[PDB]
Amino acid sequence: QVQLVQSGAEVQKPGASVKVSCKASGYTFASYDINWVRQATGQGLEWMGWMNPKTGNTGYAQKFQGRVTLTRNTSISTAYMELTSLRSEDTAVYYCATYRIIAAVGYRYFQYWGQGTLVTVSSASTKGPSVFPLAPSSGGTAALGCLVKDYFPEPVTVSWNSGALTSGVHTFPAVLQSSGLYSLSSVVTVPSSSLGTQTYICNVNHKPSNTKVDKRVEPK
Amino acid sequence: XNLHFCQLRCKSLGLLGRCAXTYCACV
Amino acid sequence: VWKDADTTLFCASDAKAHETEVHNVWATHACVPTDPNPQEIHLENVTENFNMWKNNMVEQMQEDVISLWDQSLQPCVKLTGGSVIKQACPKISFDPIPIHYCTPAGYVILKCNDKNFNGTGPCKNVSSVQCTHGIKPVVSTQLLLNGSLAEEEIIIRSENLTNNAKTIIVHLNKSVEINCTRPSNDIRKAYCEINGTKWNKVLKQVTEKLKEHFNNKTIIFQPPSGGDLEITMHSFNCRGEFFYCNTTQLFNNTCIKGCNGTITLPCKIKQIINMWQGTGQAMYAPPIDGKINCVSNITGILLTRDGGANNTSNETFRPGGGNIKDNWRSELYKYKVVQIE
Amino acid sequence: DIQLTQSPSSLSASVGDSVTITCRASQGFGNYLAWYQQRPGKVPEVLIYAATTLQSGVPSRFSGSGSGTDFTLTISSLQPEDVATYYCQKYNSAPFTFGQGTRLEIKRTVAAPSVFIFPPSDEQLKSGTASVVCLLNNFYPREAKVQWKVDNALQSGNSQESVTEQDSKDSTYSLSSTLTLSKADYEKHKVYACEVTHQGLSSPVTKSFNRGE
Ligand SMILES: *[C@@H]1O[C@H](CO)[C@@H](O)[C@H](O)[C@H]1NC(C)=O
Ligand SMILES: *[C@@H]1O[C@H](CO)[C@@H](O)[C@H](O)[C@H]1NC(C)=O
Ligand SMILES: *[C@@H]1O[C@H](CO)[C@@H](O)[C@H](O)[C@H]1NC(C)=O
Ligand SMILES: *[C@@H]1O[C@H](CO)[C@@H](O)[C@H](O)[C@H]1NC(C)=O
Ligand SMILES: *[C@@H]1O[C@H](CO)[C@@H](O)[C@H](O)[C@H]1NC(C)=O
Ligand SMILES: *[C@@H]1O[C@H](CO)[C@@H](O)[C@H](O)[C@H]1NC(C)=O
Ligand SMILES: *[C@@H]1O[C@H](CO)[C@@H](O)[C@H](O)[C@H]1NC(C)=O
Ligand SMILES: *[C@@H]1O[C@H](CO)[C@@H](O)[C@H](O)[C@H]1NC(C)=O
Ligand SMILES: *[C@@H]1O[C@H](CO)[C@@H](O)[C@H](O)[C@H]1NC(C)=O
Ligand SMILES: *[C@@H]1O[C@H](CO)[C@@H](O)[C@H](O)[C@H]1NC(C)=O
Ligand SMILES: *[C@@H]1O[C@H](CO)[C@@H](O)[C@H](O)[C@H]1NC(C)=O
Ligand SMILES: *[C@@H]1O[C@H](CO)[C@@H](O)[C@H](O)[C@H]1NC(C)=O
Repeated sequence: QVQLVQSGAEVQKPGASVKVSCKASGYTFASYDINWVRQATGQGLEWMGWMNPKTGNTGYAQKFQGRVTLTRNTSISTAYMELTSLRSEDTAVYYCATYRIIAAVGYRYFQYWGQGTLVTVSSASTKGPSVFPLAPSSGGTAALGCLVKDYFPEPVTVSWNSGALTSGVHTFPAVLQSSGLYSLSSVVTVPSSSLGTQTYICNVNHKPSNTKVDKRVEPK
Repeated sequence: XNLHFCQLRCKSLGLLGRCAXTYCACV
Repeated sequence: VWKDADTTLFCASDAKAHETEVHNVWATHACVPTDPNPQEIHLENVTENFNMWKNNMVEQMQEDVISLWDQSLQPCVKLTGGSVIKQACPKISFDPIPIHYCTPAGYVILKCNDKNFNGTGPCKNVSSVQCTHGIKPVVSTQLLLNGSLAEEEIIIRSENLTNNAKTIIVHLNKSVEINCTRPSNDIRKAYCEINGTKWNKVLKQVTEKLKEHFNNKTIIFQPPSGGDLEITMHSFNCRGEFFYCNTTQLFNNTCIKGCNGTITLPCKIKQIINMWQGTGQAMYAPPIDGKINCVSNITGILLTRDGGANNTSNETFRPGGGNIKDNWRSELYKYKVVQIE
Repeated sequence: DIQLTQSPSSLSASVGDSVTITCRASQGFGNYLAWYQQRPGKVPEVLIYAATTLQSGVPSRFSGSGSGTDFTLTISSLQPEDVATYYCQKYNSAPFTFGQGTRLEIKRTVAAPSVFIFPPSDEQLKSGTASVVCLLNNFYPREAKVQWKVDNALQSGNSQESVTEQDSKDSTYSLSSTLTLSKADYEKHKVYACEVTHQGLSSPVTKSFNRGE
């Protein structure tokens, strides 16, 4: 039923501003406020601010007021979020959230959250995620992977055979290589029986470069 | 409120005593 | 769906923790901050039963304002139940800040938006909030200051009009200024000033409305009968120094075709008073050379009907007060606490 | 005013155990407190609201209790699924303050790692860079050392590893050590071995290969 959809992951430089979006649905966007929360690098949740669509009046936490500006377009059922004068410290995930759908008061707990939008504040630039293959040789059962190397910034969605192969898949957490490039590898274990039977191709997407890849890993 | 105290002190003026909260009133 | 309940509320206020103001001080604890987005929810087309005189919120606010005063107003010595206590009485700053009353999860406050409503019976325009509004705990007698206002016409609240031992609240649709001054260069001598022309307009319409409730009966105002100076005088507060005002010049039956303007009534500070917090008397110190001054908004009158109108054709009305719950009843009338899921 | 203090900030129990997270407020706020579970790389999911009231669609082994300024979320019969982070929040009004969080890990039976090793395909050698990979699979605990031997010569600073979040079913991990070299250094040598040391292993276990075979 109710659904919230944020913008795509982004990158900016030390002080540059960023405008995240949040397109809601499943409810009359009029009656319910929109709240913004963020999660930093290895920290907890931090509520940022509240915005009312019917009035447009906004309030923020003391740590953020002066830098955050929440606007709205009632017609497209889309709340906006805008941050100015960023730092290496502001590298974080930003969610929009909204209360449970009810007429009565006292239900302003966040039931519905967005998918989150990663916002990398860095003096780097968007690079291509060079995908290579990792073929079997076999460990007891099979073992094959995609090595997505030498790119920026996060994230990178990885499906196997277009989201058919899930069980045994282990997408690792991307590591920032020395070069300054997030290097990541996803792998999967499957019965050795199906190594020639069934094809195994991985499907990599890197939104910040709109560039998607499909590679067949050949058991060499 | 001291009601009986209030009733007597109002009777001084030939009026009845009522407590108005923690106070004395006369009618 | 929902049900009348008597839960324990909490208070919210836009207090400042740094200021040593008694109200800010007391409200810095006991209260939480304040909702910057108070959610009002118009109940479709429902109709509910209110009763401002059986409202538990009045007792909870009564307790709160009690505990505000006799913990933050320092009495030199208090005499009550057969005991006498000693304390230090340091002079303080004093200005009542709005207090919001709030229901805990599992409860909501129903609110009546009936423009003309006298706190008893059916409502129709029923609303729902999780917190009341800015209600200054202004403690006064004969006159309610800095309070709400009737949106449209003057309203007349009374638990029972035929019972003359019940207080009459009259709720004005017109604010009135009252400038009370304790100048510098007698020590205890204050005076109060009120635009007589403006004031007499309000009273004329108040007597007209009161006449509406009493089959075209001649309306008479008389000074209070007898009792403690706290009810015979409009006894309010100013910068911690309790004033006492003679309102006889105020309710002037004559000044209703010519008359005049600037009404000036005596008024005076007291050091010994009768506590409204309980049956007892209280010792306090005088001021210090300041031009003690408060302006206040008149928003209602506390009145009492006589009982010799079973004869005649004129109904008499006397200034009232003393029941301080009634002050809180004059702002908590449109609210009532209700229990949902 | 209004400060929430969530403790502990970390917790470790075994499947079927009973754990207890605590939230403590400055002053009362009418029990407008909600409990959220954020599973590893997921969205928050309100378990509990109105201090004690259960949100439908979540198990009844999750309970909230307490009132005023003392609240507690108890997970009665803990399960592997619950490996996540839990936060308390106030929602009487703004600011809807969050707690500091509570990471919850699960103790389980020592599970040995499956070791697999991947040589870099010719694609990356054309790019002009070798990248070898070493993989540990479905192991516990997290403590795992991986040594690289180029012609049985110990390496250092080349490799970087990374582990998955604790599995939601088997409560296991999977580490990926990765040796980044140049095509030049790849052609000058034959033997590439990764040597794992887990406590699920009797002794250090190597998987290796020779280039060109
Ligand atoms: C909403 O966005 C659309 C763009 O699709 C624009 O044409 C419209 O004027 C916007 N409305 C407001 C109030 O910003
Ligand atoms: C009820 O509440 C307010 C009056 O204060 C007004 O804005 C609203 O239109 C009213 N609605 C009805 C149905 O009377
Ligand atoms: C109070 O208002 C109700 C309507 O809600 C009315 O029936 C009743 O007569 C009023 N009481 C007085 C004392 O005017
Ligand atoms: C106030 O009420 C009186 C009588 O109830 C009425 O005559 C007057 O016009 C009302 N409105 C004002 C003074 O704004
Ligand atoms: C006369 O006196 C009673 C006192 O109980 C008063 O309530 C009432 O209005 C009067 N009734 C009549 C019929 O005169
Ligand atoms: C109103 O007051 C009169 C006079 O005391 C009393 O006899 C009568 O029963 C009261 N009415 C109600 C409804 O309480
Ligand atoms: C109260 O008095 C102030 C004077 O400072 C005035 O601005 C305001 O309009 C008045 N409010 C009411 C409710 O009478
Ligand atoms: C009140 O009267 C005094 C003089 O007696 C003077 O401060 C001023 O005229 C009035 N103050 C206000 C705020 O109206
Ligand atoms: C008293 O009120 C009248 C009526 O509004 C006004 O014209 C006059 O200026 C006031 N008098 C003074 C001295 O302020
Ligand atoms: C009010 O003043 C008048 C003098 O004009 C006097 O008759 C009356 O006793 C005074 N009232 C009080 C209660 O002091
Ligand atoms: C009441 O009005 C009369 C005018 O007849 C005048 O003495 C003065 O304005 C007022 N007197 C008292 C005692 O209030
Ligand atoms: C009423 O409000 C004024 C400000 O408009 C304030 O100075 C005064 O102290 C208040 N009245 C009382 C009795 O505190």
